[PDB]
Amino acid sequence: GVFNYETEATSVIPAARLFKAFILDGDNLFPKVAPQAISSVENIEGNGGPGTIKKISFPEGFPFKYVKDRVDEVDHTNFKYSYSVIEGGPVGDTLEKISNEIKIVATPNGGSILKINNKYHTKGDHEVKAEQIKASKEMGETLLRAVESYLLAHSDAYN
Ligand SMILES: O=S(=O)(O)c1cccc2cccc(Nc3ccccc3)c12
Repeated sequence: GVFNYETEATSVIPAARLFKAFILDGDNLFPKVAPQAISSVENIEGNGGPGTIKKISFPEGFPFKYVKDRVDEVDHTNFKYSYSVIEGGPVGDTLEKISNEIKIVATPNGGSILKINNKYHTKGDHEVKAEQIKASKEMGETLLRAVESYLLAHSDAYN
């Protein structure tokens, strides 16, 4: 079955620039700006569109070794990105996949709002609990803030 979670986050970075950096260049930026959270990102297959698979490795001491993420859809106009966690970490005999969707929306103050949906697809109704969701949210926030800080400090990056 499916467990659905929605949340929102904010940024002081305009939507298009944040999308370009945080979504379209995460394979390069995440290990650079958040080495304590992400040890490396490997492209396994594909040229960036639907079906592209990446292997995201975590540092020593983290709960999980790695996850493999698959790009589902990328909307460069509406700043929407969909991807699924398809192997590693929590995925296995109790969890088939995590299907994620992010949309970045401009605000009039020059910032943005990130609208985030995560759908956990379980095998044999193994309850997804608050603790896993909390962890995932903390990681996403850590990554967002690290990228934000980088974009604040490097004005010529991603215009
Ligand atoms: O989707 S993520 O890419 O991790 C993500 C990316 C960027 C910011 C996020 C902020 C809060 C929660 C997230 N994840 C989350 C995790 C579980 C349930 C609901 C949201 C964020």
